[PDB]
Amino acid sequence: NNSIAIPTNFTISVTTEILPVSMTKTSVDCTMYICGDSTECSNLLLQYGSFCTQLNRALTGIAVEQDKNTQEVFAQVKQIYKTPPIKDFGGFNFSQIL
Amino acid sequence: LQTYVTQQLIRAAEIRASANLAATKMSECVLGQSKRVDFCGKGYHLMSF
Amino acid sequence: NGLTVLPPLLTDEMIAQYTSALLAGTITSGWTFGAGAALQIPFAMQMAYRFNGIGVTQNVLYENQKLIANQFNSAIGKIQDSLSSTASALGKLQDVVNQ
Amino acid sequence: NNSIAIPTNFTISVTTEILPVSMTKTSVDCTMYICGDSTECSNLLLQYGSFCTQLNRALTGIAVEQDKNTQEVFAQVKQIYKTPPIKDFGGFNFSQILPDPSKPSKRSFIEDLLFNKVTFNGLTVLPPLLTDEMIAQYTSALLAGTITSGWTFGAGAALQIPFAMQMAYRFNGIGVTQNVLYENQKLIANQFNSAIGKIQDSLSSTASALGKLQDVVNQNAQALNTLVKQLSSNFGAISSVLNDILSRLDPPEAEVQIDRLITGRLQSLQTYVTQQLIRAAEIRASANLAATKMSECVLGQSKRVDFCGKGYHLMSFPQSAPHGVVFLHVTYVPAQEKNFTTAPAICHDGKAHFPREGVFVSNGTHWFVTQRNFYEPQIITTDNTFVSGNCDVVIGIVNNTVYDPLQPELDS
Amino acid sequence: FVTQRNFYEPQIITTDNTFVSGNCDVVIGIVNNTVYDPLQPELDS
Amino acid sequence: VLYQGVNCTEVNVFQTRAGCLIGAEHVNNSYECDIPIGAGICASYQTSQSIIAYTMSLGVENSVAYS
Ligand SMILES: *[C@@H]1O[C@H](CO)[C@@H](O)[C@H](O)[C@H]1NC(C)=O
Ligand SMILES: *[C@@H]1O[C@H](CO)[C@@H](O)[C@H](O)[C@H]1NC(C)=O
Ligand SMILES: *[C@@H]1O[C@H](CO)[C@@H](O)[C@H](O)[C@H]1NC(C)=O
Ligand SMILES: *[C@@H]1O[C@H](CO)[C@@H](O)[C@H](O)[C@H]1NC(C)=O
Ligand SMILES: *[C@@H]1O[C@H](CO)[C@@H](O)[C@H](O)[C@H]1NC(C)=O
Ligand SMILES: *[C@@H]1O[C@H](CO)[C@@H](O)[C@H](O)[C@H]1NC(C)=O
Ligand SMILES: *[C@@H]1O[C@H](CO)[C@@H](O)[C@H](O)[C@H]1NC(C)=O
Ligand SMILES: *[C@@H]1O[C@H](CO)[C@@H](O)[C@H](O)[C@H]1NC(C)=O
Ligand SMILES: *[C@@H]1O[C@H](CO)[C@@H](O)[C@H](O)[C@H]1NC(C)=O
Ligand SMILES: *[C@@H]1O[C@H](CO)[C@@H](O)[C@H](O)[C@H]1NC(C)=O
Ligand SMILES: *[C@@H]1O[C@H](CO)[C@@H](O)[C@H](O)[C@H]1NC(C)=O
Repeated sequence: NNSIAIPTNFTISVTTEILPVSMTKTSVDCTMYICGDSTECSNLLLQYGSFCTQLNRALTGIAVEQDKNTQEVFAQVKQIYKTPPIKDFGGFNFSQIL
Repeated sequence: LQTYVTQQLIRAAEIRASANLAATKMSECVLGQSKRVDFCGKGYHLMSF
Repeated sequence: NGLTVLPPLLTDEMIAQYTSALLAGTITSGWTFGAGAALQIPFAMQMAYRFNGIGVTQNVLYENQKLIANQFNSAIGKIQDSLSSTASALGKLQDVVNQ
Repeated sequence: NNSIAIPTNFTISVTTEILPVSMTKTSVDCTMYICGDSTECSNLLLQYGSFCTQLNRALTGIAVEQDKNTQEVFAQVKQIYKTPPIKDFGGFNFSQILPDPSKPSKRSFIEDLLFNKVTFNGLTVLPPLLTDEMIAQYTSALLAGTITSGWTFGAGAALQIPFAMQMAYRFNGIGVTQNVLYENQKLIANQFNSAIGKIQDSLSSTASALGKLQDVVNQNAQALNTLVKQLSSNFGAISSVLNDILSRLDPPEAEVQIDRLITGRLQSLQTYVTQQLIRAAEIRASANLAATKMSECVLGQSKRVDFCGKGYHLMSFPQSAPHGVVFLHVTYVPAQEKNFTTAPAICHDGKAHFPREGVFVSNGTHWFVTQRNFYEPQIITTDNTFVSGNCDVVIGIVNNTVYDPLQPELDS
Repeated sequence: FVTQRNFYEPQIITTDNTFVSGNCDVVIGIVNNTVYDPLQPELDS
Repeated sequence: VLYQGVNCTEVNVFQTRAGCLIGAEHVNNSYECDIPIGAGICASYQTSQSIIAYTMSLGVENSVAYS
């Protein structure tokens, strides 16, 4: 009820954290995966109706979103700021990361 | 093909959650200074690159 | 087999331009480029403001600046050596390719 | 290493952020969809078991979740707060976003712009639990609490406070000393009133601004139109129509044709329900984000840089919209900087002085301390600063002479 | 009086509870009132 | 019983915006959402007893004493 510990010193620490942002943009022609070349089979696939369009639409929605994710993460900056030619950063060295 | 596209919709929704988290860390940890404990690695947060 | 991979809209060079811009803003201008134009501020003062943001008084930076610079430079050195030494750190990205 | 740019002026800004909150609640009679109530197909569909029942259970989970989302977003307030007869909020407008009495449903003017710009084969649509009129009372309550009582209605009962003092608070929350508001109140009220005025023109200019809400309306119509069009599909059967097959063929042959229509229609219905479960997860992620911005941006003030409109955040106003919510985020943006010489600390007599708050600057001829986010120079003094050790350890310290305001009184 | 904003605790208004910024002309709704000086007891020592 | 999306012509009896509602009693006075129905209607077993249905009250109304 009368003891406290206080730090008399510090460390600056650097902690790496890693996050994924985009899948590989992938798309499939449902007629070319299901049938492939055969006009006979391509005509038979029409009996199943909208699935050919609906599945290529869903992959297009995913594929378009990967460009959106990448802009939502990195394109937060209005201008391309340039690092100055002379590194008077009070001793802090950023060469490895510039 | 329906199985693949269904699983890619769910995986893409998980990557969207990660991309929104990355955009949040970009907004708070780089462009600012977080006062949210252990959102920016262990210790009190100073900045991030 | 009717499968295709499309290119990203931003190339890896364009991502390197944006991470360069975010980083050069963060080094020269603190948080201010997240509101206004990038207001220049000397980097030792930007760290004094960031120390003041964790309840440590500004003088604790300037009275230890040369020590703090060596701790930061050494810490970046350990990141560069760690990432150079082992691929095992990048699991969160390699898993997304593998899946 | 000795240059700092300090903003001498600023702009209040109003940023409109739009979020989806709920889908059109939908439930499908899978027997009326697949079989058209024609009994010979229902007596086959019974043999598939739980694929009848569990799709209504899954869509009921989605339908209830739309009410849960809309409850968590708007019903954060403990009481229905309503604005006094007087509207003297220090000059700040508050009319185009408060309720309009001429509007039948008591929506605001900007809520009416949003409600204008956004636009049964066994399928059924279910009403929301809260009507557009009830949501418009919650967005009025959150707004009337926010205008009359600051963040206090988010902590307990609403405590009244004059609106100029609530803004003086919210400036004091972004590292601007509150005198900067009072000395500029008419200018700040005009920048804010003008910035609201531009929202009405902005929302009038194009429907493409509401893309996030027009998308959740379009995708549910597009899904159901495709689900209806899939009735017109053969899946290998002689005809797309059930009662046609039952007229053409003896029960043995008819059964094989009908079992294809059952399989095809059911696979189309499972595809639709699976897509709606995934779309509902995306809308829930947006509804939790909106429920967070009500708590942090409306009921509070947020330190989270670029969570609550660009610039430093002051406050926000929610406005309702079809299938969603719109925040008018009010933000301080610094806007007219000048370059100044600066030093990390100054020397007095053998002592390093550091600024208590703010930063040292010089116009080139005199040394001053200024607050960090607005140029306002004060003569450097023993109360504005604190000492910490001798005149050496610091890198780039300058020589000066600090005034000590007690010494002229010690002339007594 | 002046108080902390989240609990009623009245402090006598003084030059260390408060800070100056210019004249009254621009401040809408300012009132008058003494501000006490904590040096006064030893200004009259 | 609620007949979702029906007009009572097609079926105490009460027409709601959600549908022709049967066996409940309409009450004008407003209360908490005890059982949800739709389009602002809710139902409860408030007392001498029957199920009632009423337009829900969103909360106690309060004009904040601002000047
Ligand atoms: C504080 O720790 C650092 C190593 O992190 C060391 O170099 C320095 O001498 C220490 N200072 C004190 C006060 O012990
Ligand atoms: C920064 O690091 C690089 C690589 O080790 C080195 O060449 C350079 O001299 C360093 N600069 C400073 C300021 O220490
Ligand atoms: C600051 O900027 C506003 C416009 O945003 C302008 O009207 C005003 O004259 C400027 N200067 C002052 C007096 O702050
Ligand atoms: C807000 O501005 C509008 C501009 O048309 C005006 O009609 C209205 O009276 C103003 N309200 C207040 C109370 O400032
Ligand atoms: C500050 O310095 C830069 C570079 O010399 C110059 O472009 C700018 O006009 C100066 N003034 C401002 C806006 O701070
Ligand atoms: C800034 O760097 C230059 C390098 O030539 C040096 O001469 C100057 O003294 C430095 N000023 C400060 C404030 O450290
Ligand atoms: C300040 O003055 C002292 C002598 O009193 C001198 O030794 C020192 O170098 C001066 N420093 C600067 C920044 O001019
Ligand atoms: C408040 O408004 C009333 C009526 O306009 C006015 O008489 C009074 O002086 C105002 N007080 C302040 C603090 O502005
Ligand atoms: C304060 O007193 C002065 C006269 O010394 C008078 O002109 C002014 O109107 C008074 N202000 C108030 C708000 O009482
Ligand atoms: C229901 O039918 C009646 C028949 O008189 C009609 O007046 C009414 O408008 C219809 N609509 C509803 C849902 O009440
Ligand atoms: C509700 O109000 C109407 C007004 O015409 C009245 O006829 C009806 O009896 C009232 N019902 C109840 C339960 O008070």
